[PDB]
Amino acid sequence: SNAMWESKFVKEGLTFDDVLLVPAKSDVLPREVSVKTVLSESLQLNIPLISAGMDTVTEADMAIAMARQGGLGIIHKNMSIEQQAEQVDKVKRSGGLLVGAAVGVTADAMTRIDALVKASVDAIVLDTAHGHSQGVIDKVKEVRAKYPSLNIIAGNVATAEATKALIEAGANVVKVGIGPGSICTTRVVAGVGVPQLTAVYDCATEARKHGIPVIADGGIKYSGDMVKALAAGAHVVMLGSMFAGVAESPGETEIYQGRQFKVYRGMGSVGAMEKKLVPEGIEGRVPYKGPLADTVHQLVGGLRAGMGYCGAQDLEFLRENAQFIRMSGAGLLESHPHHVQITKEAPNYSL
Amino acid sequence: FQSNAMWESKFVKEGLTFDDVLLVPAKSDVLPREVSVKTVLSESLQLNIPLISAGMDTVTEADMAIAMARQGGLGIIHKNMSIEQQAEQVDKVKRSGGLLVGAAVGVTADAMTRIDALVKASVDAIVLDTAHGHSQGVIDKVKEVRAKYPSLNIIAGNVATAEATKALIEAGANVVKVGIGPGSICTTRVVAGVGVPQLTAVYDCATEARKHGIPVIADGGIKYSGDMVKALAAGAHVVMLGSMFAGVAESPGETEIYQGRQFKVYRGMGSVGAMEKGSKKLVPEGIEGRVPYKGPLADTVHQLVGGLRAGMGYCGAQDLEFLRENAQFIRMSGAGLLESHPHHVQITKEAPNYS
Amino acid sequence: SNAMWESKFVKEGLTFDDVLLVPAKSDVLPREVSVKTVLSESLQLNIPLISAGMDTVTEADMAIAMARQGGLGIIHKNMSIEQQAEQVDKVKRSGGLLVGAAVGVTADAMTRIDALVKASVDAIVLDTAHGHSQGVIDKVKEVRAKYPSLNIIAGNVATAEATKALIEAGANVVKVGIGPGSICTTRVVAGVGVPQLTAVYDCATEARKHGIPVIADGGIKYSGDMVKALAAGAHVVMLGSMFAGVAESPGETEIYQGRQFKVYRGMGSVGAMEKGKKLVPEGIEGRVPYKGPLADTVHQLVGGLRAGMGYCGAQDLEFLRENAQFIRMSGAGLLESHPHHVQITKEAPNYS
Amino acid sequence: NAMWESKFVKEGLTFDDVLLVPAKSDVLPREVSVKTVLSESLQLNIPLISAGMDTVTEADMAIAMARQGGLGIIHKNMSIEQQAEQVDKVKRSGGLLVGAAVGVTADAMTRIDALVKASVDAIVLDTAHGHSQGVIDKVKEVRAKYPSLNIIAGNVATAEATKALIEAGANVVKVGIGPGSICTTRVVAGVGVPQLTAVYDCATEARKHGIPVIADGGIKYSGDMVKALAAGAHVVMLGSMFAGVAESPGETEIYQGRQFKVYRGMGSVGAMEKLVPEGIEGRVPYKGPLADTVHQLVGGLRAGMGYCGAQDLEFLRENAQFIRMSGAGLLESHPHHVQITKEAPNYS
Ligand SMILES: C/C(=N\O)c1cccc(C(C)(C)NC(=O)Nc2ccc(Cl)c(C(N)=O)c2)c1
Ligand SMILES: C/C(=N\O)c1cccc(C(C)(C)NC(=O)Nc2ccc(Cl)c(C(N)=O)c2)c1
Ligand SMILES: C/C(=N\O)c1cccc(C(C)(C)NC(=O)Nc2ccc(Cl)c(C(N)=O)c2)c1
Ligand SMILES: C/C(=N\O)c1cccc(C(C)(C)NC(=O)Nc2ccc(Cl)c(C(N)=O)c2)c1
Ligand SMILES: O=c1[nH]cnc2c1ncn2[C@@H]1O[C@H](COP(=O)(O)O)[C@@H](O)[C@H]1O
Ligand SMILES: O=c1[nH]cnc2c1ncn2[C@@H]1O[C@H](COP(=O)(O)O)[C@@H](O)[C@H]1O
Ligand SMILES: O=c1[nH]cnc2c1ncn2[C@@H]1O[C@H](COP(=O)(O)O)[C@@H](O)[C@H]1O
Ligand SMILES: O=c1[nH]cnc2c1ncn2[C@@H]1O[C@H](COP(=O)(O)O)[C@@H](O)[C@H]1O
Repeated sequence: SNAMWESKFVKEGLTFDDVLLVPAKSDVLPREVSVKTVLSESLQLNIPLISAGMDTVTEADMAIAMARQGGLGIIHKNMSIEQQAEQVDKVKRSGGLLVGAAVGVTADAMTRIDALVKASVDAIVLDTAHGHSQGVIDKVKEVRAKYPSLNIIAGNVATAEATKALIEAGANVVKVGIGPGSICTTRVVAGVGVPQLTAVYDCATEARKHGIPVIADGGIKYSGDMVKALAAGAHVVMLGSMFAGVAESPGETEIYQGRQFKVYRGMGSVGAMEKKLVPEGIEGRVPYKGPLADTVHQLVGGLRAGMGYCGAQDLEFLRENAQFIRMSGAGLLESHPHHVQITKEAPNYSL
Repeated sequence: FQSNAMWESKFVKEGLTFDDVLLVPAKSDVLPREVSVKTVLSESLQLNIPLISAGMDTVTEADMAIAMARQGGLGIIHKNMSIEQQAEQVDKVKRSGGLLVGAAVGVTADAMTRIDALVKASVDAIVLDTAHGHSQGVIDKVKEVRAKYPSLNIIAGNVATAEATKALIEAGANVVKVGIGPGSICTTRVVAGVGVPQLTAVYDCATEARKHGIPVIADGGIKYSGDMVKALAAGAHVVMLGSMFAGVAESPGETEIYQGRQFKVYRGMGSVGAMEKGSKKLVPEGIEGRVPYKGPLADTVHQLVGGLRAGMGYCGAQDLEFLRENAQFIRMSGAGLLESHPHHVQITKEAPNYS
Repeated sequence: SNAMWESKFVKEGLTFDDVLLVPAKSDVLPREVSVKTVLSESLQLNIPLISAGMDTVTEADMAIAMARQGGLGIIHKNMSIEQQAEQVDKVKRSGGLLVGAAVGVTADAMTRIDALVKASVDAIVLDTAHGHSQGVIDKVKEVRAKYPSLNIIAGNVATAEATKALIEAGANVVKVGIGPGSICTTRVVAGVGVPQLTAVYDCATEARKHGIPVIADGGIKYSGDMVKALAAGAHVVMLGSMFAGVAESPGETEIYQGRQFKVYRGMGSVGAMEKGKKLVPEGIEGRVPYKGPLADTVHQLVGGLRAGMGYCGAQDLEFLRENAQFIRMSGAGLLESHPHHVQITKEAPNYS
Repeated sequence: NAMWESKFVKEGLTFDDVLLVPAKSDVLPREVSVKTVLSESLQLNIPLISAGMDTVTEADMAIAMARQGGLGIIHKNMSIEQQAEQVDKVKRSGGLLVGAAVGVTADAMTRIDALVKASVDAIVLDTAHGHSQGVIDKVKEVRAKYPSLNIIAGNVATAEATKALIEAGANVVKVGIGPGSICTTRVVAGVGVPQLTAVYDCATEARKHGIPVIADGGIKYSGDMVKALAAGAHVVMLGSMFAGVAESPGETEIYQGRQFKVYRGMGSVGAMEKLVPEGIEGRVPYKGPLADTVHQLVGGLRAGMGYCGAQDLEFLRENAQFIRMSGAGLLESHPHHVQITKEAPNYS
C-alpha cells in the first residue's frame, strides 16, 4: 500500500496573508451589524474575543475587563489551584461576569477542576500542545462524565480528524491552532503545524456538522485577520500578543530605550516553564497600549467595517457566505500601505 | 438545517496585481509618438490622457484641477470643505479656459444640496465616493441623481466585483470606479481584511462593464507608469492616481524638509487627520504620511504618458481600444519581479521615472 | 471572438531564480567538456559569451581581450560612424580575432554598416528596444539584400512569433531579452516584458526549426544563470553587468567608500542618451565593483559552465541544449540555494 | 522532441515549503524511539551524523558524537597517515563507531586500506557529483575488495542516481546537491534539486532495495531534521549546527562580545588550499559542548514524532504527512510581531 507514501505532499495550506475577503452586496452599515456570538446557551458573548490563558496575558483584572467589554478571559494555570480558584471567584464577585480557566491534562487536573467548579467558573479550558492525543481525549471523557453541564473547551488541534475525535469525546467548543502563535516556535523546533486559515476552515467543516463552535487561536496581528478567521468558520477568536500590551494584563510596565513595554512570552518558553527541556516558545515584549477599551474598540470596529463590506448583518451570515480570494506575496504588498513615508501611527496600525 | 455549496468555494478564487504579471510584446507598426492616448468616458466627457487626479485633500484642488485639465486630464476636487467653497473651486477651474473639472460627493443627506451647487457651477462630472460601492446607500443615491439630472456624468464607486459594477450601471452611473484597498496609503485590507487584487478587480469589472458599453476607472495601486499601462491593458478606460500626484507643485500643501530634502504631506482620506477636520471614536482605514517633492505637474505627466506610449509601442497598440482588446499578460513570480526592477547595481543617479 | 479577452492571463513565465538544473548521469569531467559554439559558418566561438554593445561595456580594448578569451565583443554605437569603423579595424588588426558592432534603426543605418563592412566586421547587431516591429523588419531585409553573406544579429525579442519574424526578414542570429537587464526599467516604466528564461525557451523553440542560433541577452548575475540560459536553448549568452568591473571595459575607476568602482549605465538611461525634461528613459545609471582583468572574471564564468555541464553530463553545449532538464522551486528554495544562516567572512572569486 | 518539452515540468520542495501535519497520538515524546539501523554492522541510537569537513568533524568531534549515539565522519583534507590515526584514536576511545571520508582519486584505495586497517566502521565516498561514472566505478572497485565494508556514496539528488549507485554496491546513499548552508553550487553551476524533494525522490527508489538514505545539508533547525526524516530519510548529516560546538576543530574567535567558530565549505578557496570554488567561508556562533546542541536536536525530534503519533522513526518514515505553505505561511511559522528579548536554546 503506497497510499501513505504517495500522499505526503498533496495537501496545501493557506494563512491570513495569503488571502483577501471579497466584498459583496451590502444593505447594512458597520454600526448596524451584530457582532454577537454563541458558544452555548450557558456561554454567550457580545463580542467574539477571548483573551489567551497565559501568565503574561490573563489574570483576574484582565478577565473582568474582557467580560465588561462583552468578551471572555481565560485565567492561566501557572498558579496554585487555590489561587486560580480564588481568582475565578474574584471575577464572579465583580458583577456576575463570565470567566474561564485553563486546565492541563495531568494527574491533579480533576482536583483543579473541582475548585474551579466550586468557584462557579463558566468554562474550563483543557490546554495541551497536541490536542489529538489519547490522554487528552480520555481526559475530556472524565470531565464530561462528572460534569455533564460544564462547558469544555478542548485544544489545540489543526485537522478534521482531531476535531471529530474531541467532539465525540465531549467537547462543547474546539480550540484550533498549532503553530501560528506570535511567540511560538513549534513549527520551527518540531517542524509540525498547519497554516491557521486552512486549519480553522478544516476544523470548522467537521465541527459545523456537529453544531460545534470552533475558536481561532493565535496568528492574528491586525483586525483584518480576525475578520478572516471568523469568516473561515470560527465562532470566536483568541488573542495573546494584541492583549499583552494592554494595561489590565498581568504585569508591571518595564522601560526599554525610554519607551513603555510589557513582558510577553510563550507558555512553552524557558521563563514560563521554570516558574533542561526543549522549549516550543520564546520570551519577548510588546509596547504598552494602555486600557483594554481602546484596543477592543479598534478590533471590534475593524470587524464591523469588515462585516459591512461582506454585507453580513451578523456573524453567522459571515461564516456561511463570505468568500475569500487568493493572492501572491505581491498582492500582500499592495494590501499593506506602500511607497509612502509614514508620518504618524494609526490606532489600528500597526497595533 | 442546510446544504451549503458556498462553503466549498471559499478559497477557489485567486487574484493578480501589477507586480504579478507583465505585458507581452507584439508585432508593432506604430511608433510611441504616433500612438493615441485619447479616451471617451461619455458623450459629454473626453480626456486626451488617461489620467485623473484623486479627490483627496492632499491631492486635488483648483490649482491641481486647472493644471491637470491643461495637461489633457481631469481633476476631482475633494469634498473636505464647505459646499460653497467647493462650488467656488469648480467655478475657478471652469473660468480658467473652459477646462474640464470633476467634484467628489459622499453619500449623505447633504448630498443633493451639495450637487445642486456643483451643477450650478457647471461641473462636468461628480464622483460618488464611498468605501463600499456595492452598498444600498450608494445605489439609491445614483438613482436619485440620475432622476434629477438625466444628463449629468456620474462616476460611482468604489467596487471590485462584477456584480457590483452591474449594480452601479443599472443605477444610472455613467462611469464605474474600481479599487478596494490598493491605495498607497490604504489599510482597508489590513484593518477590515477585505479586498481584491487590483488587476483582477479591474479586469473582472471591465468584463461586466464591457457588456453595457460602460467605461471603468482603475483607482489606486499605481506606483510606476508601467502599472498604468497594465491597468489600461487590463480593461480600464482611465486610471486615478493619488501618490504620484501628491508630490507635485500644484498639489495642495506647503513643502517641508525631511530626510535632507523637500517633501509634501500625503494622507488617506480615511485616516485620522483627514477626518478630524471634517468631524466637528473612529477606526481609520488609511495612514498619514509624506511623499517627496517632484516640482511642476508637467514633468510628472510627461513621464507617465511617455511610459504609456512606449508600452503601447511594445504592444503594437495605435490606440487604447486596441490595447484593452488585444494586449496579453504573462504571470511571473517574485523572482520575476526582482528581475524586472534594476538589480545587482548601486544606483547613483535618480531617474525621472524611477525612485 | 471573445478569445483574446479571455486568454489574457493564461501564460506563466520563468526567470533564472525559479529553477534549478537537475543533475544527470555523467561520464565526462568538467575540464573535458566542450564549450565551443557555432553561431554561423563565419562566426565560431571557443567560449559561449559576448560582451554587450554598451558605452560602458565594450569598446576596442574590451573587444580584443574578449576575443582572445574565445568570446566576442560588440562595439557600441554611441560614437560617430568614423569612430566605430575605426576601432572595429583596431580589433581586426590585433590578430585574426573577431569583432561585432551595434547598428541602430535609423535613416543613416545603411551608411554606418557600409563603413563597418569596409572595416570588415564579422557581425553587425541591429539593436533596438522593440525588435518585433516593421521598422526593424524592413531594415533587416534591406541589409540582407545588400549584404547576402553578412552575419546579422537582430533584436531584441521575447516571443516565438517575433523570432520567426526576424528570421524570415533575413536575420541569421536572434538576440533575446525584453527587460531582464540589471540596469533596465523597461518592465517598470512600460509594463512590458517576458521572464528571460521563458523568453529564451520560447524563442529557441521557434528558431530551432530553422537552424537559427539564439543569444540569451540580459538577466545574468551569477555564472549559474549562464548555464541555465544555455540549457534553455540559447547558443550563446550576452553579459553587461559582469563585464563592467573589468579593466578592459570603457570608463575609468571611481572610488566609493574605500572601494574601487566602475560606472555601469543602461543605453536607455538619461546619461547615455545625452552624449550620442526631453524624453523618458528605460534604464538607470550607477556603479559596479572593480574586478580587475577580464581573464579572471571570464575564468570563473567558464569554470561555472564546465562544472554545470559536468553535473548534467553534457560533453558539449548541444547535448546541454537538447537534454538538460529543469526543476521549479519557490522562494524558499532560492534561499536554500544561496548560502544561509552562516555569516560570510570573505568574498569568494565567484560569489558576491 | 520529448526531451525538449520536458525541460520545465518538474517542481521541487524544501524544508521551508511545508509543515508536518499532526496526527492522532497515543505516545509521549519521551517514550518514542529514535534508534535507527543503517546496516547490520552500523546502528545508531540517534539519527545524527557529523559531516566530514575540516571545520566540523575530527577525532574530538567523532568521539563526542559517537558517545551520544550518533556518528562522526573524519574529513579527508589531511594525509592518509593522519586520518588513519584519527580513526584509531576514536576506536581506542571505548570502541566507538567511526566514519571516514574518501574521495575518487589515485590514492583512494590506498587511503581506504589504511582506514580499513584502523578498523573504520564506514567509509564515505564523498563526491560533488554522485551520478558520475567515476564514483560508480570506484564503488564497484571498493565493494569487490571489501564485501563486508560499509559504503556511503554521494552525493545524488535523483532516483536514477540512487539506483545506479545501489547497483554499484553501496549500503547507504547520501542525498544533497546544493542545500548546504555554506554551498554555492546551485549559484555557480546552476545545478541542484530542492532537498526535501530530493530526499523523497531518492528514498522512494532506495527503499525498493531496502537501502537507507542520508539527508545531507539544508538543516538550520531541529524541525528541519524531523521533516527530512519524515520525507524518507533514515538519518541526517549536519554541518553548520555542529561547527559551533566545543568539540569541533578550530578555536573560539571573538567579535563584539559574542564567541564564534570558523566554518567553511570544502569546496571553498580556503579548504582547497585558478580554482572555481563552490562554497564560501564564514563563521557560526559558539554553542558550548556538543551535548547541549544534541539535546535540543533530539528533544525537538521527539516533539515532532509525538505530534505525528510516531512511536519509532519507521512509522514517521512511512506515515507522516506534510502540508504545503507559502512565504506568508513561513512568516507565521516563525515568531512574528514580537521583539525577542532572550534567545531560546533551540531558536537562533
Ligand atoms: C502551547 C505549547 N505548545 O504549543 C506548550 C506550552 C507549554 C509547554 C510546552 C512544551 C512542554 C514545551 N511542549 C510540549 O509539551 N510539546 C509536546 C509535543 C508533543 C506532544 Cl505529543 C506533547 C504532549 N504531551 O502531548 C507535547 C508546549
Ligand atoms: C475611502 C475610504 N475607505 O476606502 C474611507 C474614507 C473615509 C472614511 C472611511 C472610514 C470612515 C474610515 N471607513 C469607512 O467608511 N468604512 C466603511 C466600511 C464598510 C462600509 Cl459598508 C462602509 C459604508 N458605509 O459603505 C464604510 C473610509
Ligand atoms: C534597450 C532600451 N530599452 O529597453 C533602449 C536603448 C536605447 C534607448 C531607449 C529609449 C529611447 C529610452 N527607449 C525606447 O526607444 N523605447 C521604445 C519603446 C517602444 C518602442 Cl515600439 C520603441 C521603438 N521605437 O521601437 C522604442 C531604450
Ligand atoms: C562538496 C563539493 N561540492 O558540492 C566540493 C568539494 C570540494 C571541491 C569542489 C570543487 C572542486 C570546487 N568542485 C567540484 O568538484 N565540482 C564538480 C562539478 C562537476 C563534476 Cl561532474 C565534478 C566531478 N568531477 O564529479 C565536480 C566541490
Ligand atoms: O509557548 C507557546 N508555544 C506555542 N504556542 C503558544 C505558546 N504560548 C501560547 N501559545 C498559543 O498562542 C496563542 C497566542 O498567540 P498570538 O495571538 O499570536 O499572541 C495562545 O492563546 C496559545 O494558543
Ligand atoms: O484613507 C483611505 N483609505 C483607503 N483608501 C483610500 C483612502 N484615501 C484614499 N483612498 C483611495 O486610494 C486612492 C489613492 O491610491 P494611490 O494612487 O495608490 O495613492 C484614492 O484615489 C482612493 O480611491
Ligand atoms: O537602458 C536600457 N534599457 C533597457 N535595456 C537595456 C538598457 N541598456 C542595456 N540594456 C539591455 O540589457 C543588457 C545588459 O543586461 P545585464 O547583463 O543584466 O547587465 C544589454 O545587453 C541590453 O540588451
Ligand atoms: O563547499 C562545499 N560546496 C558544496 N557543498 C558543500 C561544501 N562543503 C560542504 N558541503 C555540503 O554541505 C553539507 C553541510 O551543509 P549544512 O548542514 O547545511 O551546513 C555537507 O555535509 C556537504 O554535503
